[PDB]
Amino acid sequence: RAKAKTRSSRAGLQFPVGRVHRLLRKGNYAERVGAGAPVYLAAVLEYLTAEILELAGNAARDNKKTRIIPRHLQLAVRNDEELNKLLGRVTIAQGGVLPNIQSVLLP
Amino acid sequence: PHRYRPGTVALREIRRYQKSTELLIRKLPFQRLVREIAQDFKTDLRFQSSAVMALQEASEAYLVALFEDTNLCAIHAKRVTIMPKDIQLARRIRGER
Amino acid sequence: QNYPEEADGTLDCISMALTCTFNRWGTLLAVGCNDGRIVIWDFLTRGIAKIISAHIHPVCSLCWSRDGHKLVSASTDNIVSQWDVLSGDCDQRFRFPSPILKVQYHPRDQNKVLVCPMKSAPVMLTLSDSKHVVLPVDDDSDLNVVASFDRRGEYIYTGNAKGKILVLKTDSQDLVASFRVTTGTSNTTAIKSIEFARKGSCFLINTADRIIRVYDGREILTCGRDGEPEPMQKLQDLVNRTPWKKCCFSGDGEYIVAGSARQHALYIWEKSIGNLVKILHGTRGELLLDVAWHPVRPIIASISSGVVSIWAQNQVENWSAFAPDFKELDENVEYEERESEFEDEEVDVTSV
Amino acid sequence: RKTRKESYAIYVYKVLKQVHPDTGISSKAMSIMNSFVNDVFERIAGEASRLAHYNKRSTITSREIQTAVRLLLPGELAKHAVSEGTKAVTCYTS
Amino acid sequence: LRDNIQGITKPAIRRLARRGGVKRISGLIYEETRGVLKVFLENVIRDAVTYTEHAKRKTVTAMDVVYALKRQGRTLYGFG
Amino acid sequence: ARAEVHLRKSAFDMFNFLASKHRQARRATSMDLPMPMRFRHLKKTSKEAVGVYRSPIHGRGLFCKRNIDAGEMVIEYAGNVIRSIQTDKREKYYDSKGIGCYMFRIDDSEVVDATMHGNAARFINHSCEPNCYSRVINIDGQKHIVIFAMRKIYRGEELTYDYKLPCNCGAKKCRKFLN
Ligand SMILES: Nc1ncnc2c1ncn2[C@@H]1O[C@H](CSCC[C@H](N)C(=O)O)[C@@H](O)[C@H]1O
Ligand SMILES: [Zn+2]
Repeated sequence: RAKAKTRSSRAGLQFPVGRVHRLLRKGNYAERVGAGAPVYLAAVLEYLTAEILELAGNAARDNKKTRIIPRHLQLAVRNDEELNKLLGRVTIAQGGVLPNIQSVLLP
Repeated sequence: PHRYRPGTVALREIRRYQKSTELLIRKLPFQRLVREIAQDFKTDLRFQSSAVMALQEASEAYLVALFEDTNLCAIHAKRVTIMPKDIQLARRIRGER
Repeated sequence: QNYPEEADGTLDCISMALTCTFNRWGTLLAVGCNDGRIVIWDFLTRGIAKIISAHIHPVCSLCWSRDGHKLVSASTDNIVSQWDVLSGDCDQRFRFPSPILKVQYHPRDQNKVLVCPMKSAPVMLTLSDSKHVVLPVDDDSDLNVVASFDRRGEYIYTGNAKGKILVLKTDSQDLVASFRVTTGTSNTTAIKSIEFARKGSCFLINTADRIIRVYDGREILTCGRDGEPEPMQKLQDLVNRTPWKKCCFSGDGEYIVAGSARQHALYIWEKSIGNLVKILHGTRGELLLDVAWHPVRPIIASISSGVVSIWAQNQVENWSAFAPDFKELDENVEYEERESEFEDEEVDVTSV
Repeated sequence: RKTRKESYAIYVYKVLKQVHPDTGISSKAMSIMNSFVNDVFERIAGEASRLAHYNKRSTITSREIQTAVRLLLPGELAKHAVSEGTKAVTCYTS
Repeated sequence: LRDNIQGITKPAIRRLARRGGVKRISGLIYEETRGVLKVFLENVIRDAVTYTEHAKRKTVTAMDVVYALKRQGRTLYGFG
Repeated sequence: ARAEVHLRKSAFDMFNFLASKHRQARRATSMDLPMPMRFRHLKKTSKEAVGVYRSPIHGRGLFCKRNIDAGEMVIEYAGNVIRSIQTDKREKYYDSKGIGCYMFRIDDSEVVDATMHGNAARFINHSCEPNCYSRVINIDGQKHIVIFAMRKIYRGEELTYDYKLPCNCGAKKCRKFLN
């Protein structure tokens, strides 16, 4: 009967907590799902999303652009060391490669 | 007086060690190595015996497969002697470094 | 600056440290050891100042006096001695029941010491002679009571193993204010330790349901006897659930540190907002013993397996202390300097 | 009238307008970000389920999620993800 | 402790190389192999100790080693 | 020792940086990326790339601590963005003060001052067979001065370039007149 406050606002997040809790309940992982588990997991997913969009926006600024296309995601992931170890066996579509010519091939 | 031409004892040791199934590392030095490089993760751990035996099995199998691929790299370079850049080529094509 | 961040060395000089405390100005550190030795360091010079052999059995309690010239301890041998920092001689010694928890001077007078025995009642003593006043306990059933003076020295807060806090007047034993802590729904919880700030009226209660409650020292005086106050701030950990071991306040009473009894970490909160601000990890498999805080400067002294660590801000330097006429910039700065391009004060020098 | 499709477009757009206030995003990059969020969710959820099965429990708590993050992310990235999750749970309780 | 990477001696690397099928070996293979083995063992020991800490124990059992190796992508039959 | 009053009591120097010790791809500045992708990572790398020590050649010099590769960025020369007539007042002023000239011009309009304000790109000596050079690049409308490299440079080797009077360079292709 009070005013409804969503669980994302109560924790200070941007990703939803109710949707993550539903997808854990309806996903055949365990029988019972605790209270703090979707809050922890939505915090982790928001951190990784912000960490990749920072570098992608920086590359998009350096190419004299406004929007972000898959080339900037490719450069952002492949230049960082730990994002490259996380996304190691992953193909990003319309991404291309990094410039790399071996030393013994140029005169 | 009697000496074998160099290569003969190498070939028959290849046959002798590919025929048997045993552990090829001494196990008290390996146990000390495991406890030492586990000491930097949690102080005063307490291993079982089958845990150290499982680690020794896995490590021996890894090194034998790495030496087979290293030997193929060295034969590809038209040599016989194995050099460490062959190890580097094998571990970089495989996807480890 | 503010609350510390970096690990910054250690003091691996004398083994088997057990407890620690600072004086009012934070220039000394007294630490009892495993064989009756009290080693005092310095933070002005970062060196050992004085080592005094106390006893043969270990020391589990220490307290500085107000002037800083007298120590007091409570070893396993039921020995409470008013020591000296100059001579280093035991003066007073008389036996108690065999476990003793805590000793504490009066915060204005070096005559009154408040000894808390384990299986007894609080006993307020004098040092001009051998008087002792056994303070009253309400329940008289469990005999597990912790107590301490407040900041100024006007009252003594007492707590039992049933969650009933009492307020006794410091000299006439006036049971004037009391409350029972609202723990969950119906069950009551124990009281582990009571600590007080250095500036203001706030204090903290370390209960046994692993929740730390931050009260206000004036709401109790407002509510009077058998009132029901509620805490200003409730601080806990719910991931690891973290049963706590030791807590104290910051320099001006702004931040709270709380060491853990399971994992060797240190958690720091704000008092005003109330959010977690930093966790300070360390050696993974040790065990925590004591937590200190330097009263005017951000230094924490954590004892764990005889090793005292000091988290001290990681001073990194620059130029322009050598060449004051130069400004080491980072990127280009454009300007022109000027819009026109070309007494008898006698001050005491020996005033302290 | 069509059947609804749940996604993560609006939330990624919120995070982007926090971190770069004058930057947009195209359609294909939003599809790549949606696939990335689903992938990382399924890895961490599967590992936490397997831990709860190994220790003979019936409950996924936040401690299993913490151990799965610690097993699955490399180094300093795990060191910061643990901090973000603990801070959000602490702000949620009070 | 500073030794025990020296305890992996230099007839032992020779015997592993001959089970691998190698006829003639250089003299830098020894230090290169010691580095390879130390990196592999660190990556396995770290995950085994993580499983042990989550189970709230103090001993590393054989199943924690098996689960660590199974995460690496290297299954091991005979110890479960 | 308290009595032998001797000479060598004054040197008239701004920096007492001459010390007793004087202990003289993957990275983004070495990749083939466009220019603002390299310029952003430049200032984070240059703190650990090089340093200043006691040069045997002339006073002080720039000495690396890590293997600079071929054709990459090393450091930016950045100070006061002054105009090319305050340079004349400062040349006469530090002619009266005895302090040398630190004046790179970006183009034929404005000059960068490195006397009162700047970074560690002052302490780079002159030579005749160098291993570094310079360009002027464009990062968001503004212009900058980047010291590149010419070949792979080993840990300890001094960095020099052509500035464009007898010099202590001593190289075989010397000119002995630096104007
Ligand atoms: N290789 C060289 N030999 C002789 N003089 C040099 C030189 N390189 C630079 N100089 C002179 O030194 C000035 C550069 S500043 C020299 C380094 C630093 N100021 C120091 O001595 O501690 C310039 O005016 C130039 O005339
Ligand atoms: Zn010259």
